[PDB]
Amino acid sequence: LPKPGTYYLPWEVSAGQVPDGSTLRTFGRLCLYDMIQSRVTLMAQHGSDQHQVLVCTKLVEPFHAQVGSLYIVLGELQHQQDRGSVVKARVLTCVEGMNLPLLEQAIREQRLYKQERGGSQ
Amino acid sequence: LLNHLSHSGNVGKISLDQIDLLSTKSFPPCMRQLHKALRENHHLRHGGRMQYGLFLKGIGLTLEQALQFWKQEFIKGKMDPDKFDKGYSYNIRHSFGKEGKRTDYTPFSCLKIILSNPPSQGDYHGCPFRHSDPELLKQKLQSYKISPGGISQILDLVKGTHYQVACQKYFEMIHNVDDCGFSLNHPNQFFCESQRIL
Amino acid sequence: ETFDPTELPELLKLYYRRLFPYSQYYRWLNYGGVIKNYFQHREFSFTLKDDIYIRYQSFNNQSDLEKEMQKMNPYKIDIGAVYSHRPNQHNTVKLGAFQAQEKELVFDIDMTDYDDVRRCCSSADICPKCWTLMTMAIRIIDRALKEDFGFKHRLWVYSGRRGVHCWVCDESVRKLSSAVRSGIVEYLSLVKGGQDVKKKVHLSEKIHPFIRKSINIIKKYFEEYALVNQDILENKESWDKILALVPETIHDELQQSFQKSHNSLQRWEHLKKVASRYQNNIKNDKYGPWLEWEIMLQYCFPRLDINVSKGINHLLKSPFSVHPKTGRISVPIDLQKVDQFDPFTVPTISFICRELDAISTNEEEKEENEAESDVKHRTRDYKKTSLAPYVKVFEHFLENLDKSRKGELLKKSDLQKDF
Amino acid sequence: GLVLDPKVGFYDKFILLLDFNSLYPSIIQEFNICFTTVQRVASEAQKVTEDGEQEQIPELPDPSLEM
DNA sequence: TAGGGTTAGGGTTAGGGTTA
Repeated sequence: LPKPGTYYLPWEVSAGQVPDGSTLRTFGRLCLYDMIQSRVTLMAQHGSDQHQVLVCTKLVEPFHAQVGSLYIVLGELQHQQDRGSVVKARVLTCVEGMNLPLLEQAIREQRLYKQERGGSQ
Repeated sequence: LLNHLSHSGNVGKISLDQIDLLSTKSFPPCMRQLHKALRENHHLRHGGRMQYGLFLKGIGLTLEQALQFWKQEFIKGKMDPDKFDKGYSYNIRHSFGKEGKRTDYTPFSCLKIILSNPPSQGDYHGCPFRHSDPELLKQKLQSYKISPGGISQILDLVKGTHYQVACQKYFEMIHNVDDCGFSLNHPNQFFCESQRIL
Repeated sequence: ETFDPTELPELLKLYYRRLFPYSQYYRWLNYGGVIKNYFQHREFSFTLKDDIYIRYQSFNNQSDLEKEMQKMNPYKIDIGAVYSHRPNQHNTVKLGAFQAQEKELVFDIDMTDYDDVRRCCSSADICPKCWTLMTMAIRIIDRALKEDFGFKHRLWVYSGRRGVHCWVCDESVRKLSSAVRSGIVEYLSLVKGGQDVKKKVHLSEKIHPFIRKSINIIKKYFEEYALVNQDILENKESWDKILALVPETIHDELQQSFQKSHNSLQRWEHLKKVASRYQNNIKNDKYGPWLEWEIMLQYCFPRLDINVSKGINHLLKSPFSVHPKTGRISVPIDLQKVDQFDPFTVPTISFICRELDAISTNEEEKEENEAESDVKHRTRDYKKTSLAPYVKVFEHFLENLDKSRKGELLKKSDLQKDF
Repeated sequence: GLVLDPKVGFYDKFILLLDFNSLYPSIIQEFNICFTTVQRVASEAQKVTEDGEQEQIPELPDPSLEM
């Protein structure tokens, strides 16, 4: 059995605020599909800032690509020497039309409740 | 167009005692030697064992019938029933895809068997037309009462590396049919045509 | 003392607790961690009591491996191939994307595959006289690998009962496909044919350099062993089955010569003279001009099995195992002292356990009041045992591999202009 | 319960039919079948673990034992 | 003389340790 997948907004993982080898699930919008090297570069906006996450895909071929669309990625993170941070994909589904603010508020509320229950112990 | 380019053995149940007569009648040469060795020594190694099991599965033998057949022919080999259940029936269960991954396996083709792993000492798998001595092949043909003209034709076909044509000639001689009329590619074809003749 | 199957499990637990060389074993498997998680993606297959078969047991780290080994206490240890994902989570990835990637090239030699030729023992029995068979087989295969292909690192392991295994562990070989390994095994195989075939060699006038080297390095051993020890040409049925290997044109003459002769030496000399006479008098014969050479190869060459090397996900016994029939521990065989390797002198599990008891007896008055961890205690434990030469040979091989890694990284530094 | 398979045939003449009385009670009386007089140390047919097709039926209790 | 019919209802158990 594997470890569970905790949610993480793109900008935190972009800054490397998670330990190496952790399992995380995040979101973003695809920007490029490097065919030969099996690499995916998705992007997510934050005000005037744009953040990039590198996704290895060696475990989900065959895989259709939808340029300029949202995605959900779940897997493990490995801190490479030069490439930086890349997530090893285990499941990679596509969702469209789902509004970000509801999701962001949802994880914020869940984190708040978890911390509140953590105040008794 | 892609669909067009993309390309585009279930005989009824049989008993457990007619196998000897069918073998003396319906087994092609590429497996008659294996059957004879199994009936003589009551023991066989992996290469012959999977081939024989796949063939018997492909000619209408149930899981229970095959289990009884294997347990009988291996009790004749002086084993222990507990050891049989632990090893041999245990292997046979996944040989038919009863449990485990259950990926059901199709029987080996004639071409694959002829071009399979070359048998060594202590092994009998493989068609005699490819992996047997000419003198032993002639002796075994004479044991099947093959006419001298048929023997010469079989030898010439073997020299020409036309093993399938030699199998066709053997089928025609044993079944007393002037022409087989069907190209041989798989032992299931041979057995089904023999059953149709019967 | 005679090994008994009713006393093994406690000795096995003690061995796994104390003497198993975990440090060196991990050092070999880890390969220095040049590739991320190379060791973490290995497949293991134990075999617990009551002959229950399990597999796909990865290990996160060396300490976890030690703990699981101590808890589980299995019988047989095996090594698989390296996959793209952790084997213990093989059901967590889509089917078809979990494929074997690399494994070490191996060969196997079965002593029992020579029954029709050998006569010293019967079935599963061994004698010191027949050990020369696998000795010369080892020499032939090792020389061929070292010279023809130039593979650097080799490690020979004695299985324990009747076999010896080859563990090629170089770098540019682990990445080979199945076809290349099949070609290797085909090129290294000469004894061809099934049960129905009598003659195992069909050689033309031309002789390959490999065959020439083999026949040159095989003469110095064939004479003594074959003529004196086994005495192939002793009885009537002996030369009766011998003459099946030669054309019938001289069968009666050779039979009469054998009848006249008294010992196998005279019969062999007469066979040599007759063969030499026939070579000068060759008249429309499909047979090769090397009757003596081909019979020596037929009764003397080793026999491999293509199935154990063709597969890439196949399994084979790991070294330092414990055979459940004789208790002899599988140990490496020194390359420079192969001729002085008696199979019967290899230490057994019962003898090594009594040695451990005597070691504790000595420790009762030699080593006292030590506040060390289990690492140093077990280090001195297997130092004091009879396995010291074997672990020393293993360490020397590991040092050779480490020196090779140092050389390759220095070459990479030279190429990359990083000094 | 065992079904008998005697010589197979058809006979249209007189057939005489008989039946024993209290077969199991007679067996118990003759051989002294009781919990306090029967031990379970054998290897006959019934009570053994699944190790093969052989198990344990208790043998005949000794008639010389206490009734 | 004022609601219909009013009825209590499914409420167990199933087995890892496997390859061509």
